[PDB]
Amino acid sequence: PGSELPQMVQQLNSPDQQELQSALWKLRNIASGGNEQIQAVIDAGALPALVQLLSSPNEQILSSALGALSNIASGGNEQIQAVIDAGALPALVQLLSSPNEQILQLALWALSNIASGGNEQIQAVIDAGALPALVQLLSSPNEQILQEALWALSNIASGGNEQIQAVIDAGALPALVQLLSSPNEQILQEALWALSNIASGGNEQIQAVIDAGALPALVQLLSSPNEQILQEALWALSNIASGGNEQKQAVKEAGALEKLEQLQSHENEKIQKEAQEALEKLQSH
Amino acid sequence: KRKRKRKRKLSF
Repeated sequence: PGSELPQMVQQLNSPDQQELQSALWKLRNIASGGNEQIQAVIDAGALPALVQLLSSPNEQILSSALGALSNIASGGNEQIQAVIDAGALPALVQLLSSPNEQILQLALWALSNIASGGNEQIQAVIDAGALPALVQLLSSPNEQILQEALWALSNIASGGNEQIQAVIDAGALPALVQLLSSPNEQILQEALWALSNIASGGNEQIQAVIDAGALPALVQLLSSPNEQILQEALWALSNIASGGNEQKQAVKEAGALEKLEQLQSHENEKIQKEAQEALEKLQSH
Repeated sequence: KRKRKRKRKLSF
């Protein structure tokens, strides 16, 4: 019943906890659907109350509100923009310093979904000061929080060259290069994901990846037994090889040609074609 | 490689 959504939004002002939790679950439920469902939640006026609940001292209420905002931020760019225009970003950035790992994880989920939108939505994340907090979380001992910070930084690095350069200017490259030494393979995969998105920009952004010293580690990861890590390193290297001759020359000087020509005989047909295309990009001019 | 975005929905 469409009449239930305004009543659900009305229950967001309820002094009772279980009424509040029930309405937040329904909103989080509806926002689990398509954009049409998320649009009905927004049109019911749920965003202003949801943003206010980000200041709740109750741990369970803050988690349910973050999960509802997270799911709404998984919609279209204009629905992500409604989340931005409702004022959610300053609270999410503040929540990036919370000692509660459950709260911090959910705040990272919402920020990552917002950063999954267009360049206008990614720039709002940048302008709210999310980057230096995200870069700081790359030093977290929690492997789960570390993955969430990599997911958020990768989505920000999925925008235009201006958004990619903001990630570089925030000092994310030295932490990403060091994460290539991680024995944890799912963290190592997310770091390659972020580096590949950064290396997909212009020659300035590609040279910044080279200047951070990422090439020796990327070349070594071409010998990884994990074919997912092997491919991600191959994708990151081929993005770097797409740059100018100075960029291709650094890839060759890192010894990538020997491994790339070997990977043409790899047992995976997909890897063979990517190694072949990387060698094509390495032809100068 | 292209630039890859990732959205996630919660089930709880």
